Amino acid sequence: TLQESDKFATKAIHAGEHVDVHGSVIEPISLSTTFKQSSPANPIGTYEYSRSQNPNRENLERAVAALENAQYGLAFSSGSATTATILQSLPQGSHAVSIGDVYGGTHRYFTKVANAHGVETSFTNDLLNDLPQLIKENTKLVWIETPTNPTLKVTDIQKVADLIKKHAAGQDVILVVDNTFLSPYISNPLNFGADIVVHSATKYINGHSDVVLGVLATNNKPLYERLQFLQNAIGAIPSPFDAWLTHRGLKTLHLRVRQAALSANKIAEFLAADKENVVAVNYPGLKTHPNYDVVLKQHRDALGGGMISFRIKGGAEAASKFASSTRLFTLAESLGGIESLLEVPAVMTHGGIPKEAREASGVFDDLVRISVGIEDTDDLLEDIKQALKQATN
Amino acid sequence: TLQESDKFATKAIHAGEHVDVHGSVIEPISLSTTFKQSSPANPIGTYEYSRSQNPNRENLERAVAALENAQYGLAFSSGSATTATILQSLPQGSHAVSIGDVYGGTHRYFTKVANAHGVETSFTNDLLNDLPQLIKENTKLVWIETPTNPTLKVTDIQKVADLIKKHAAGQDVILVVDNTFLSPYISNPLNFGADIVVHSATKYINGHSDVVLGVLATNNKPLYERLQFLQNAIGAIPSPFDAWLTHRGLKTLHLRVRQAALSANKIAEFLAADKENVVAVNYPGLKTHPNYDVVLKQHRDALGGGMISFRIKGGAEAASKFASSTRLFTLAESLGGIESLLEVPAVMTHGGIPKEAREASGVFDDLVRISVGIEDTDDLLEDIKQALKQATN
Amino acid sequence: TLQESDKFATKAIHAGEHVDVHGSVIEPISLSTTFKQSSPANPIGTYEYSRSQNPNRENLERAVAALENAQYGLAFSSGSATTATILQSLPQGSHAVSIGDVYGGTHRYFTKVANAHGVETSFTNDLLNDLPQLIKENTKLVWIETPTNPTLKVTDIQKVADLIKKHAAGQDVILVVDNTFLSPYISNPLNFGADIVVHSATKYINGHSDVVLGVLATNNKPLYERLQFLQNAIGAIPSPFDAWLTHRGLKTLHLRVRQAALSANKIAEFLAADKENVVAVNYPGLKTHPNYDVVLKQHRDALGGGMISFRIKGGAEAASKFASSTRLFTLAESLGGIESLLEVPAVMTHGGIPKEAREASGVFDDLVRISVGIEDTDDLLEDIKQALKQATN
Amino acid sequence: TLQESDKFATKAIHAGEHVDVHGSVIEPISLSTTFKQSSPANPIGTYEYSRSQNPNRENLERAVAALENAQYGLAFSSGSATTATILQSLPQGSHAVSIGDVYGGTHRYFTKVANAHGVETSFTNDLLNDLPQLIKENTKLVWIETPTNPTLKVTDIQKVADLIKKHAAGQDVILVVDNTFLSPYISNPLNFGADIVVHSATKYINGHSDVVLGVLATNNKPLYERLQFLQNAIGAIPSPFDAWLTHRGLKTLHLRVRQAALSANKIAEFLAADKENVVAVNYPGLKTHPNYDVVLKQHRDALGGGMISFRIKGGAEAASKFASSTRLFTLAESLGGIESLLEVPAVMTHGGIPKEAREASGVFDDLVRISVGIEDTDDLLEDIKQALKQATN
Ligand SMILES: *Cc1c(COP(=O)(O)O)cnc(C)c1O
Ligand SMILES: *Cc1c(COP(=O)(O)O)cnc(C)c1O
Ligand SMILES: *Cc1c(COP(=O)(O)O)cnc(C)c1O
Ligand SMILES: *Cc1c(COP(=O)(O)O)cnc(C)c1O
Repeated sequence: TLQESDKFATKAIHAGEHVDVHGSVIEPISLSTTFKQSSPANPIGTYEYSRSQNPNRENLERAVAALENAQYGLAFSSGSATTATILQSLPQGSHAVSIGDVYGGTHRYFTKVANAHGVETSFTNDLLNDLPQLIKENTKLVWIETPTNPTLKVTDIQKVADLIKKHAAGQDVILVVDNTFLSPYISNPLNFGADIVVHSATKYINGHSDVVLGVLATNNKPLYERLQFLQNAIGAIPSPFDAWLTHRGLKTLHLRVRQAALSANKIAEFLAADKENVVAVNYPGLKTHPNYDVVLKQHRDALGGGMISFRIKGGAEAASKFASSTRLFTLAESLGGIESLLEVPAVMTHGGIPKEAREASGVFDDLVRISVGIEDTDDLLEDIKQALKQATN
Repeated sequence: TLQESDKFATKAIHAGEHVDVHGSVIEPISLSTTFKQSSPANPIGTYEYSRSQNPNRENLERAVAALENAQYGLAFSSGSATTATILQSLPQGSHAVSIGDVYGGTHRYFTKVANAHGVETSFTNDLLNDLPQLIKENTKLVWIETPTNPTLKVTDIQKVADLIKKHAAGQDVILVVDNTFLSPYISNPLNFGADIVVHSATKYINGHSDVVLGVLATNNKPLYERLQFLQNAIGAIPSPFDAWLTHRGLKTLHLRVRQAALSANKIAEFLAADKENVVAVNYPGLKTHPNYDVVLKQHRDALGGGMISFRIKGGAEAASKFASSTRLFTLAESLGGIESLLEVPAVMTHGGIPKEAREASGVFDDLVRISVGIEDTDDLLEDIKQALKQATN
Repeated sequence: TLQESDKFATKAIHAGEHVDVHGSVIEPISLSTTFKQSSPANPIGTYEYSRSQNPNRENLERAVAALENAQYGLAFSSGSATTATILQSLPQGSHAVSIGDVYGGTHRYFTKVANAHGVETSFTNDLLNDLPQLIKENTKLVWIETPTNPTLKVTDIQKVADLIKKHAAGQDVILVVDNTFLSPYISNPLNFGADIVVHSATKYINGHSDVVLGVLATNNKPLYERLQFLQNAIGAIPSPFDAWLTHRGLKTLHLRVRQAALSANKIAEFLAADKENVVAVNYPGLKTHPNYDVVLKQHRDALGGGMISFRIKGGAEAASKFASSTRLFTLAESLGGIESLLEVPAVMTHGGIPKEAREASGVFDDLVRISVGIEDTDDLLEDIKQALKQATN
Repeated sequence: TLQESDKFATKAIHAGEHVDVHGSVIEPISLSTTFKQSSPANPIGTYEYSRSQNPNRENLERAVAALENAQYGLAFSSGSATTATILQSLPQGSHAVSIGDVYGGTHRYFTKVANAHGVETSFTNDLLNDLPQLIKENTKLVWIETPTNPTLKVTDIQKVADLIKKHAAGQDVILVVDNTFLSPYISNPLNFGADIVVHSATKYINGHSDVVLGVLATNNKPLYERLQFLQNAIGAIPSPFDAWLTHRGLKTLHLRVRQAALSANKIAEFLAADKENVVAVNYPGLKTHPNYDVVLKQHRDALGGGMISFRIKGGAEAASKFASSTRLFTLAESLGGIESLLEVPAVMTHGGIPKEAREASGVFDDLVRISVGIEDTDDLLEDIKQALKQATN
């Protein structure tokens, strides 16, 4: 096979194909540390040392770039190490801006590599209105997590990309978009003036919950050589095994996301018709979504994704309740898995954060977050129903 | 089993034991991303998210700590990520000192995390004499690679710890020892006034070269909690698979290192009587070793390790010769491999470092560096011989 | 989760659930050979010896049985060893009947286990008409490969089941149906008076062609107990890894096959309207299929499967041509791969069998066989076209 | 590397080397089902189909054969599958002979492929005295389990090979010897007139208790080609992963087996000087062993192995007691593991066999059988002591 501007599905199946003399339709698992060489100076095949590069990683990387309509890609130990290679690629003592509704990741990473006080950070909700007033103070990074977790607030990647060129032209301010929740299938941030697309491969891409891997894609060659250097040097790289496993699960990503999203929409609509036991509902798929205009311009076919957020006509109990009365959806952490899961950001995730903010940024104390899996739609829909009542009673 | 201050070998086999309701003698490979929870608040068992912690990694770490006579252990994606995690725990804008004869590692990591010019670095040969004059200039770390590659100079970990307490008491200067080549079986730096022990697990712990992973061990609960935070936050973590494989590999570590040492020594004694074709020989196990006194106070039973370094009765050729004529020792990089290898630091390794230094630090141009594996001693002894002449001829 | 007569998709996700005290959502890979015991008599948990039974294999077996709407399942090293265990459970020196359009598998296995001349074998095309005439001569087995490779002739599993109770009631003649190409999703032979369903898990269940493993399922307890005995005594079992990897791969079986089918169906009808370059088309999904009456009664939603067989308006070349000119369809062997493949049964497969037969059973010398993967539909449809011409010219 | 009649440890580390253009010092895991082809006729590399052959198996096979001082090797799903292929390779309606003290393996297998009543089987204890009288009755196979499990009775492979040439010249009676318990290291049955060496690689070869794989070796090219035939046709093949994991355990076979043996010997002497609490003790390494003369001619350095067997100065309780009072040894089935194990053949193993026999073959009801691992020797010795008293009190 040899792609030539085929469709997404065709690309998932063959992008990042491999090189085998034997003729293996399937890629082998190369865990080899080192490789023999023709002359001391240079190898008996493009590979010299695993960490520097190995076939499984390299190939998973070529695949994620393509799927992400990007020229380049790099896999790391996790999503956290990926965000972190980015932050440490920043000139010493810099500043970065990011949406509020973010994983504690930024909090963490942003700060750590900001050893003692290194990389400044000014969290900001509503990106398009405070970015100009904030765009400087040493800024060099703009971090957007398109659909926020759990509120699900979509952001206009283009309006941001522009607003930057405007309020900070000449100072190399790169824009990074976290595209984990939608996944390469639903959207491609680079196609909207984004310098780097970052994913937590643990979720959708691998999609089977058995690999903690992260990846980034960029069309900017220099920004990609720097970032790869840090990779080769700080060594927060992925295991040939995890890459290969992830590479394998991404081949059904288009299939798994399509299904996962239809179902989500069919579940949101249901919860958005029950004026009774359902207070608010969050799902970028609903035409009533606050930024549905962006959905239609960044989301393929306007798929809402697999995440749905909603608050019931009750309180913390009903929610903590729903989280258990459930039979098919499994209470836990994480998401984007092959199996349905549901979590209450407030308690589970957003812990060390006073209810003070868990009302402001959106994280309502009585909010139930859910990750739609690929189980039968009706078996799941009917299940959400069967659980509302329980909570109510 | 339940260890109770048993012997190294017993600990290698039962430290880091696992829990399994099915009563498995062998620890299963857990790749799950998440774990179910009884109540939104907390899990149906001690684990919540694989990156935060998972059975395979955690057991590996208890095992490594055990063998290192240490209370705590942490595993990461690689040696380089382990050194990294340590330098980024240092307060912003800090300095460190380290023996000259080091892997490019320090240079790299030390600088990278010293974003632009962050973590200072003053390399120094002969630690015990220039350390007091250097102990400041912003120093917070002293890095020691006990057996220097490839000169094989041994450093007294105690004298350095003491010297530190003297010329810089009151400044939390932590001492880290890279104990990779010797491995936990041959030495335990914590027992000599070292605050952290580092291992690139690929060489001898895993011992089969089929895994890139690194770990550290400490007795200091605070330093361990900080380091663990960065572990969870930057996410430069190992794959439950590479961790489980490495743990599997660790179980024959006492056997594998013991052998590799008896043979290295019996080989060193051979090259140490051939006054003809042998210029010099470097093996910490020879009673004629410069710091043999330190070998005696820090090396179990005085084993020298499996790394011999020697200079033949000729030059660049005779070495580049040997490096090939050999039948049993395989020309490449790396080491600590189960299989016998051989490398010429100068070329293969220390590249972009002008001959100027490659005669300074000790990295002689006509020096042959070998890594004794586990084949038959005599088969190996005899091969080294049949190899001298080739070179000669 | 705990299924309760849910839909296929839900079963595929939750059938064969595992048990683990750490509450992992994903089943761990258990490779362990043995299990600890409380007392000499019996284990500290349901398992005693891996080959006798281990969690990964057991859970897959339940999973497969469920998706196959059956009470029992058994996994072996391969399709072939699955067929053997069966043939070798037949009373010494017996006879069996099977549709001609069969893999060489029957040939081999049936023969081998028929040591020297043990298990008789009377291949017979057109089952329903000569089965009464051959039902005896020592028969004890009738082997149906529902969609014949490659002709794609569908057989009525009921009509045969009945015929048998007729021309041989009172002689335990077991009906075995190979349900590999269609897979549990498209059909369930048990629901049609079949004693055993077989699958070569390599193609569609594991799906990603990275595992050789076979399984069967039956509702018959005795037959299952004998078979399971041979399994434990000959030991032709798969490895816990191969089992887990297959299990992982089945979780998207419904998404994968449903797709491959709609695509296969859309590429048939195209090929089935080009009266010009297309002679005949073979796709159980066309309402013009010889046994489309049987397709409607046995195939779910009337899916045709992902196997299309057709003959262009030319000869050998044009076919061998097509098998190359194609860009998206990868020329090779096997099939039911995640990726589109095409083969010419005659050459590639049906070798050591004279053109004599290769015009009889239907294996036409100018017949193009293709397996539909999960690449984009139009990319593939458009590609078949792009291929027809090349061959033409 | 290129072996040239080097020593066992050298062959262990290099026999079975692989082919990689890249130059991997470490053999990669090839799971690929298939391989591409130069021309429809023959591939683009000596491999065409995984089953017919794949690198990981083949390389394993080469290594085992080499360690077994043999020309040929063949791996299978299990020891059982390996015994199975051998029995089904026999001419329809044959007879075999094997030592009484055997694993239910002959029993099951010998009988199964002996469909209904196919391959005869006359179990005999004391081989050299009843072999002439039984040698016929249709016999074609003579199965010898050198050290019997668990009495630990040694048999003279030469006396029996000879005895066969005398009482049955001309009838191709092949002699197979189960070399599992001693392993390639301690003995090489072919060098003693044996036509086939069988091993359960689950035990000492892989030796980490995470793989069920069996392998045989023979110098007889015709017997090897028939047997490989059945292999390819029945499909009871090992997986690429299990072969790879095993090959990786075999690299320390000589170090592990060397240690397990010294320990078991030092433990047997202890139990053979405790006139008080130890009735009898079975260990082929004690000069007082009934067949010590054979030991000294078949066993390397006269190593007794890792399996001891003994009866305590009490009865059934004292034993069941011992089997639990132990801290370091682990009560379970199996053996040859890296970690110590202990079992009571009577109950655990030999269940469905009336006490009647369990006093005949020697499987005394008050007999404790132990599998010495590689933990420290004194820790284990001191642990056996500490447990005799427990059983006593
Ligand atoms: C889960 C998640 C992460 C964490 O990824 P790791 O690979 O687990 O570090 C980061 N970002 C988002 C948006 C996530 O949902
Ligand atoms: C090989 C080596 C390392 C490198 O470890 P990685 O896991 O590959 O980063 C570190 N230290 C020493 C002393 C080594 O020899
Ligand atoms: C490929 C195939 C087989 C072979 O299966 P193995 O797992 O290689 O033994 C058997 N049956 C069908 C119908 C196949 O398509
Ligand atoms: C354990 C054992 C077997 C069984 O091997 P499998 O690989 O489980 O079939 C056969 N023979 C002996 C002598 C054993 O010790």
